[PDB]
Amino acid sequence: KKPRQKRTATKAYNVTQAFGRRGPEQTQGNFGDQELIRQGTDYKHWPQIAQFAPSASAFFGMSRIGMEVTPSGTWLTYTGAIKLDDKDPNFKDQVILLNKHIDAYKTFP
Amino acid sequence: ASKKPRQKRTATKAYNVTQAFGRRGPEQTQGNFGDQELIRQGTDYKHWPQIAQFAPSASAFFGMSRIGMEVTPSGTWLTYTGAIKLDDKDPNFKDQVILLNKHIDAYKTFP
Repeated sequence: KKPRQKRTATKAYNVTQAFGRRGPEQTQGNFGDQELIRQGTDYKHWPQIAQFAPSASAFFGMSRIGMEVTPSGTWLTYTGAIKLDDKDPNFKDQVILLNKHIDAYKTFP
Repeated sequence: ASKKPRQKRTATKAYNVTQAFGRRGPEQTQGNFGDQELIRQGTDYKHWPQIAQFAPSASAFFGMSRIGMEVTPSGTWLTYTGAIKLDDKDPNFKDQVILLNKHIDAYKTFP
């Protein structure tokens, strides 16, 4: 039922079904290995990924936001960067986990 | 409120958008969203719910976005880009668009 931005992926409604196939196009998402894509927020290390996701206030606070109002459709666009905390004892594990999921689709069979 | 990682911060009247997220401005990775009133008020802005409806859930942030990782002299950064489609068949559509435009780059019109 829900607008795309408010969906929560799970094993019953997975990342592909919720957000489309992972791929190279500007309008496709590129994040997730095979296990994350199948499990969504059921994934065993989801809480470690979700720690980087913005609050509603931070999404509107930190990002560069645009509006593309066209004859074909309107899109709110967003871009930004979130600094990892070097001095967090889990930093090395975070780097590893993010490395596993970013562009992982490139290697799928 | 200020204890939290930046991306989990919640701006309010007591801890405002400038305080939590820095001054609005034109540079990449500097925020550009908010007029004087939203800036002061954060999530106490009367019309915050009509804005927040466009913010993504954590699953959708990682599901919809293009994500990168960049290692620079300033540290390690998780970068992101994406776009959320408005429902142009919703009777509230033009209201929504007016509300978003009112805040996008508002900072250009004041010191």
